[PDB]
Amino acid sequence: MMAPVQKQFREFHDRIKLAQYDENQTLRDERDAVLTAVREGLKKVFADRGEAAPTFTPFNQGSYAMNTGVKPLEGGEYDIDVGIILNIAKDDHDPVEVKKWIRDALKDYGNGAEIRRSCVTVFKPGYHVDLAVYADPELSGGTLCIAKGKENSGDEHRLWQISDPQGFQDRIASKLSGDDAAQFRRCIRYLKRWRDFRFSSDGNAAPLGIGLTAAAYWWFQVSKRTDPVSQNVTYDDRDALEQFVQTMLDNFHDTWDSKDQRSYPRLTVELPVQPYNDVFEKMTGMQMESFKSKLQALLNALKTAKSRLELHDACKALADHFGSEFPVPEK
Ligand SMILES: Nc1ncnc2c1ncn2[C@@H]1O[C@H](COP(=O)(O)OP(=O)(O)OP(=O)(O)O)[C@@H](O)[C@H]1O
Ligand SMILES: Nc1ncnc2c1ncn2[C@@H]1O[C@H](COP(=O)(O)OP(=O)(O)OP(=O)(O)O)[C@@H](O)[C@H]1O
Ligand SMILES: [Mg+2]
Ligand SMILES: [Mg+2]
Repeated sequence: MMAPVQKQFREFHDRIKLAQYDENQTLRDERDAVLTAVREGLKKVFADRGEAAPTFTPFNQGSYAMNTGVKPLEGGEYDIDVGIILNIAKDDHDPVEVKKWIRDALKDYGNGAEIRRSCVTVFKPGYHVDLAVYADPELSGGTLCIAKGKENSGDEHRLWQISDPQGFQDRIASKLSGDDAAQFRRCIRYLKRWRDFRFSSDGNAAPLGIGLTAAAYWWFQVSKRTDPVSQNVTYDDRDALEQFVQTMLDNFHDTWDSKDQRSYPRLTVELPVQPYNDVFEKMTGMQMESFKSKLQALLNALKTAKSRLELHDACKALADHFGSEFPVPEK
């Protein structure tokens, strides 16, 4: 019979997983260090304006909130995502200015902050902290809005955009339960490691993380077998990946670009909560074309790894796409 690869996938998962905030004191302390720095820095920033400093409530975001986090490859960075809800009315402030408050509060913290379009990012050895900045729903008419725009942006691109990070997190947590949900999370992690191994450490692959998470929300399906007599359950991560990758490939659509006078294959993945935006929208057509090609190569490898006699060969085919922490037994 063909060599199975489930034990190797579970070993691979053990190597790449990074514990979520609730189980990771190091991440909680690094998060809280950035949060304490912003409180102190705001004291100083606003004593300088004759105004009382604003208060904020933080909340966990991203993969370390959703338990979909992976360890970076050597040289890569961890990504601590957090939301802060300032006690301010959105109609009374420009979003970029509010993010300036936060950046200035984190001037002399670590490697200094940086105002990015959707967050303030502070850099420290081996990780960065992505602070998404929101206005208070109570003071802003009932809705939760994130500060969009950077110092580069014109008036068209400075806005307070409706956002539902807790509804998104709830949907990821609630789609499945128990060991079904564990396999869902494993497969998200496997594809994040594939991202880090086969796409560059620049931001062209920056939307892959959230994109693959939202893709899995729409399209992942469990693969397990239940013995009709013993009721014993075994999971098949290789097959779950094969079905999911094939479904992603099925949803690419050839999309004409009038500027370039050609089509590019594009995968649109809507966020399942507000603002329902295509989380892959920033990827260029040429990057989409490369993404599709690499997903197809991954799919071909997943199929090859089903049909090898030797476990070494099945695992080698997988490690060509998942990298050198995918275990490959000797022949
Ligand atoms: N393009 C986007 N559209 C909507 N929400 C987004 C988008 N990008 C990020 N987010 C929100 O911000 C959170 C943090 O974004 P990030 O890019 O760090 O993804 P992640 O889920 O943490 O995955 P990774 O492990 O790759 O960091 C996301 O989980 C999501 O809630
Ligand atoms: N709705 C969102 N909520 C929270 N974080 C987000 C959201 N959208 C994007 N991000 C995150 O913020 C970081 C950068 O934001 P963005 O995607 O705007 O890139 P940028 O380089 O700041 O802007 P751009 O690339 O458009 O010039 C990424 O990690 C991304 O995942
Ligand atoms: Mg993240
Ligand atoms: Mg991030």
